[PDB]
Amino acid sequence: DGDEYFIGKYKEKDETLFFASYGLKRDPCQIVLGYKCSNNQTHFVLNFKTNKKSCISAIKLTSYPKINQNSDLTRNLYCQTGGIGTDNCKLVFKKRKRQIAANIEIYGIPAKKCSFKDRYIGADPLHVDSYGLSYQFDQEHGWNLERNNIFKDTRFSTEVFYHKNGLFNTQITYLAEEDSFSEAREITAKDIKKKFSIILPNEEYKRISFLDVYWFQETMRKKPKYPYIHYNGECSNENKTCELVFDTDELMTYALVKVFTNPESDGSRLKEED
Amino acid sequence: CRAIHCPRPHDFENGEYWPRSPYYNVSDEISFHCYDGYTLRGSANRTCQVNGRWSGQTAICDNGAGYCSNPGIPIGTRKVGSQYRLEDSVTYHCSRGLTLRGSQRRTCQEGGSWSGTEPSCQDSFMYDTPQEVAEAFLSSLTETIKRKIVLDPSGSMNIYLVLDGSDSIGASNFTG
Ligand SMILES: *[C@@H]1O[C@H](CO)[C@@H](O[C@@H]2O[C@H](CO)[C@@H](O[C@@H]3O[C@H](CO)[C@@H](O)[C@H](O)[C@@H]3O)[C@H](O)[C@H]2NC(C)=O)[C@H](O)[C@H]1NC(C)=O
Ligand SMILES: *[C@@H]1O[C@H](CO)[C@@H](O[C@@H]2O[C@H](CO)[C@@H](O[C@@H]3O[C@H](CO)[C@@H](O)[C@H](O)[C@@H]3O)[C@H](O)[C@H]2NC(C)=O)[C@H](O)[C@H]1NC(C)=O
Ligand SMILES: *[C@@H]1O[C@H](CO[C@@H]2O[C@H](CO)[C@@H](O[C@@H]3O[C@H](CO)[C@@H](O)[C@H](O)[C@@H]3O)[C@H](O)[C@H]2NC(C)=O)[C@@H](O)[C@H](O)[C@H]1NC(C)=O
Ligand SMILES: *[C@@H]1O[C@H](CO)[C@@H](O)[C@H](O)[C@H]1NC(C)=O
Ligand SMILES: *[C@@H]1O[C@H](CO)[C@@H](O)[C@H](O)[C@H]1NC(C)=O
Repeated sequence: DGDEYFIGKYKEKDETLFFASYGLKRDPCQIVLGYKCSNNQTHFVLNFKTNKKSCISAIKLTSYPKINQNSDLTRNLYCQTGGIGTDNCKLVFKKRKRQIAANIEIYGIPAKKCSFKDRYIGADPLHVDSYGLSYQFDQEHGWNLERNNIFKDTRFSTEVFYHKNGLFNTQITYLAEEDSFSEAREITAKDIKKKFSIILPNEEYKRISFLDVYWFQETMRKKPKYPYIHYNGECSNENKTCELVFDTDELMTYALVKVFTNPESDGSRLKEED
Repeated sequence: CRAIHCPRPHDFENGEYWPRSPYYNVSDEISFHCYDGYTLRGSANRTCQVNGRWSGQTAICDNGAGYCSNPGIPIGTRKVGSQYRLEDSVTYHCSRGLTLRGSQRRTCQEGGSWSGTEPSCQDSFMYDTPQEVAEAFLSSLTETIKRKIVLDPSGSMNIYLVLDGSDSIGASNFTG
């Protein structure tokens, strides 16, 4: 069947930037249509770049033969430079002594309507997140829970970091069952800098209760350096517009945010832990 | 005992070598030049020392339009088979006075490589210096990082050290 590694979400109504089969034991590759390689025992790098007015939407690599190893233990594919939403990325994939062949297809969508709000949301986001996994709750306090079937890492206390299908995910802080989803916001590449902030309504029925962040970021190594995302100030009832700043060690490529509102919320959410 | 000369290129396809002589002396240098649209891989400026081999990697001119690449045409060895697709095999063999060490025939693998080692033309006087022998033994046995000998998880390895009691040296209980 093959080992399929995914970056981004596949769309059935789009076109592919290119598609090529690569012999991973070749030294070096064949420069197909003008793209360079770097092949080693432990690494395979494709310095792909396109000459079309479009932005990368997804990447899928199929490795042969199929080897029974879970793909959620570590990360295999990542665009070292650029990534999803750009026109080119330096795609790095780490090989094994058994994998000897690869089949790389890359998809791009027109740069005009270069948005991903139509594929990462789904039909009902109330019970299912972007990962496609259902929400699980606990009866101790009627709130959410934690998932332990994917790749996660922590740096400080009460820090959540998830990585799946090239998606980096975080939740601040926790979500209640009775809350009703309002809407979402997206950030394009042209609106992304080293540091940037957001402004959200926090009045009447738009009282902020829970937020989640999904993004695509670059890596300078197999182990990434997570951005330092921290809330500034207090999202209290007095200040009508709540704000949040982002500090990044590595430049981001895409950003998606979902808004959860509950008028009965007190503006603070933290377990009885120390 | 004859003067040390150096193997003449039996062929250098898709390019030229400068200069061309019936025999090459010690420390003589050749510049390997490719034709147009062929990319060079290996040492262009090659001088062959007293060991009898040219310094550096074998110079190859490749166009990069096949499943696998040109395996090269080593000096003194001549290649039969210009097809570099999959399941295609090429044949290597040496000229008069030269013995082939490597693969008599290399078949392109489904991974994108060739099955076997790169052939070379050798003589009776030629010996491999201990330093490169140790380097190649380490490269084949270990994996560079330092170096390590990895194995399958929950697995071990076995070594079979085999010696010859021939009537050549066999002195003082394998001294050394
Ligand atoms: C096997 O080959 C791969 C490439 O296919 C090697 O990965 C590359 O290794 C080099 C050197 O370690 C990295 O260069 C780095 O560049 C940054 C840029 O500022 C520099 O600051 C660092 O000091 C370093 O020179 C390069 O990024 C890296 N590429 C990838 C995609 O990871 C790998 O090292 C090779 N392994 C060996 C030879 O054992
Ligand atoms: C490469 O090396 C050869 C041999 O070292 C050079 O040949 C030169 O000229 C003759 C022709 O073989 C060599 O042989 C000796 O020459 C003397 C005259 O001095 C003659 O009585 C005999 O024929 C004798 O065998 C000679 O050794 C050598 N010259 C020198 C100074 O050693 C040749 O020129 C070199 N270069 C090339 C491009 O071949
Ligand atoms: C809603 O706003 C809250 C207050 O804004 C922050 O704090 C002060 C006012 O309390 C803002 O003005 C400052 O006032 C100081 C006097 O107390 C001056 O000395 C100072 O120069 C400045 O003018 C200040 O700009 C503003 N930001 C910061 C970083 O202090 C804030 O506390 C809430 O968190 C915010 N609600 C949110 C962000 O959801
Ligand atoms: C090869 O050597 C010649 C002279 O020995 C020199 O002119 C040329 O630049 C060299 N080629 C290289 C270093 O690629
Ligand atoms: C070699 O070994 C044999 C027995 O192992 C011994 O009898 C003999 O003396 C040895 N030869 C030497 C020490 O030169």
